[PDB]
Amino acid sequence: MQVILLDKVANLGSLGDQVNVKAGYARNFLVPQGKAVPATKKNIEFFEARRAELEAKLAEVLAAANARAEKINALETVTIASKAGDEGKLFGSIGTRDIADAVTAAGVEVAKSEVRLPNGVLRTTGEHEVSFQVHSEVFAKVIVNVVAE
Amino acid sequence: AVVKCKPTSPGRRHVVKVVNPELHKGKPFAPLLEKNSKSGGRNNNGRITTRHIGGGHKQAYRIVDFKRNKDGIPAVVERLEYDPNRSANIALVLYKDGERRYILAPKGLKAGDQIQSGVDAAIKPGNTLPMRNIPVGSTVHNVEMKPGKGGQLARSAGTYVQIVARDGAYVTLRLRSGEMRKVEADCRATLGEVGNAEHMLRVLGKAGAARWRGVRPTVRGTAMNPVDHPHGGGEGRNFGKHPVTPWGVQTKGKKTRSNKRTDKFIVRRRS
Amino acid sequence: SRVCQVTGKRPVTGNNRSHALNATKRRFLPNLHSHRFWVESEKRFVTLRVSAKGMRVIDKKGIDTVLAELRARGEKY
RNA sequence: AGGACCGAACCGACUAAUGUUGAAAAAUUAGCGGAUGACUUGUGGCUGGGGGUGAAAGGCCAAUCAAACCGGGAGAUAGCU
RNA sequence: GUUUAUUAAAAACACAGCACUGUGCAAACACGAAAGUGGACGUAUACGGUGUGACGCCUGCCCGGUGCCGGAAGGUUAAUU
RNA sequence: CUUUAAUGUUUGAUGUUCUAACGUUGACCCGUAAUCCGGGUUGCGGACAGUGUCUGGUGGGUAGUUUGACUGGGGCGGUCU
Ligand SMILES: [Mg+2]
Ligand code: NA
Repeated sequence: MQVILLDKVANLGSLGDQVNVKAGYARNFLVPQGKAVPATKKNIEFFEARRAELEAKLAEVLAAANARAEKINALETVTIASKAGDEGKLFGSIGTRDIADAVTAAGVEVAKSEVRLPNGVLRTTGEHEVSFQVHSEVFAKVIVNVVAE
Repeated sequence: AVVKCKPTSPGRRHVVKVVNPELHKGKPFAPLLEKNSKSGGRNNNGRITTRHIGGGHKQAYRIVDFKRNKDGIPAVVERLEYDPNRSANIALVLYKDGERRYILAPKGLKAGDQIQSGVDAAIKPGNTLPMRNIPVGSTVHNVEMKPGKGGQLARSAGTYVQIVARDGAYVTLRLRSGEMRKVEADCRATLGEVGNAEHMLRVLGKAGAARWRGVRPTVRGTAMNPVDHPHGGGEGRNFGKHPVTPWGVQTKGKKTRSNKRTDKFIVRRRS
Repeated sequence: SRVCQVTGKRPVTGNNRSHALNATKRRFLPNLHSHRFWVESEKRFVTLRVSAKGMRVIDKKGIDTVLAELRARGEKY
């Protein structure tokens, strides 16, 4: 499936390129998010005019964390914080993601999400990561300098 | 206790009854009762889908609380009661807030004893809390296989589960059958062995005793004609074939599990 | 029923032909899958029971054109 | 207390005689088994024919059952009478 | 106790007991193009299948064949290419 | 042109991780004074499972059939050019 990239993707291209992406990836990830759009001739003929707004305004305001899946883990952000927690094992606490941050205030601004709500878990025997999470148990349990720092 | 009835008649010759005096010889608690009607083994097409079911004594269903989701409120066990719908006795228990519920009866539980649910619960029988919070190597019952559903493992008369190992999000359980299974550590489970363990020692003693429980007679496949069963006819007593079901599948060894969705949670099939 | 809402593919009757050319009637079923398509014109997920060929048709045409055809045909989605 | 015992109602059907164009398309008389239980019975409901149901006799499914009845393919076919 | 309503009631069926075997729960299995339903609002002291058939003494030897089960160096082997 | 090192790079493979397809007969909210269904939030699985087409094996579970004639009856034996 040929698609033109509206934003930067990891290993496909950057800011406009007819990339041959697998149909499942395009259908389920790139187009449902604001990453790409298929090139059915007319679409690129509109893209060649849209590039003035896209490559400058949208590019400046948001060019990373297109789906907050891999950019959060790669481009470390929101490391500085003040809330500690209980003993070093985050569980159900959103904490702080916006306030007390400097890098995430200029142009491109990646973001994070919440964690598993309290129904079986508590402040011992495990931990959570301050980042986007779909899995909450098998997900990576790397320290984020927020659980105890 | 087990009592051998004297042989005053053939039918009382062999019966052995499980008599427990601490049970409640009164009516059940009315709010926690619901009608349940017998089915005769018939599904909604009206066809016998399970044979050998039909009749028996009328029974009222007890709403037994398997979720145990009221945390932090202690409860005192008012009474132990006979449940017609299961092999285990149940316990009517009163919470400090005034609500009454039914639970399965652990091995040692008796009237006046206290129980509790949740993370901050003492490790004594009857208490219910996550395997996460239960120490490894312990005996447990009424066990959830995913969080919040309600326990459905080690429920029958004297069964229990042995928590063998803890590894990450999953706890490993030895089930009563000998199978080794992973289960999420967020799953609740109740401490102790569920009681009435002498339930095995009862012998019905007569055909009517099995008829009272809803079990209709089993007719051997060899006793039938070829149009009815694969074991079929023959002049006199004849088998001359491998044992099979009425639908032709080979009993006596052939394995029937085919899931491929829950195999990842099975560590070691039963020996 | 096993009908693709994009293409209208139904089950179709044919023959199982043996090596002795014994013809026993059979059905060819389509490759139906219930899929949630992200429609941008309404910012929504629309569920449709669509074959794989219908999914290729959606990928080519655009979900807007396919839904326009569906609502011109009826086909409450 | 009992799928305990004797025995009416009630449920059945072991023997004999009768009857066999019967009083009756399965009964009568005399005896006979169970008779608080796996009992029996009324009212309503459910299971449908390659199907049901069957403490299993190929038993029963409207006097019909190794595949019900009705209508149709149909004037099947009949090297036979 | 049940059984060939209407020539067979029995040594036949069933049965309490026992053994094997399958089944970890969305269980196995069954009725169902499916949805769903029974199993079961049960959870291996449970449920299905199969065989034997109270109870007492027991239940010897054989895995060569068929079946099932498990494991594998290797051989042959379909669609596709 | 003989040969031979590497990667952006195209599909082959093993493995591990991941989530966004897809599952949930987990929990909570709403349609809604509703164990259905749907939407939503969250967790757990996760490109596995499962379904469509094609394909090898198995398959009396089911179906349609075939299983000769001569013959001092028929069968068994014999025979048949
Ligand atoms: Mg049974
Ligand atoms: Na036989």
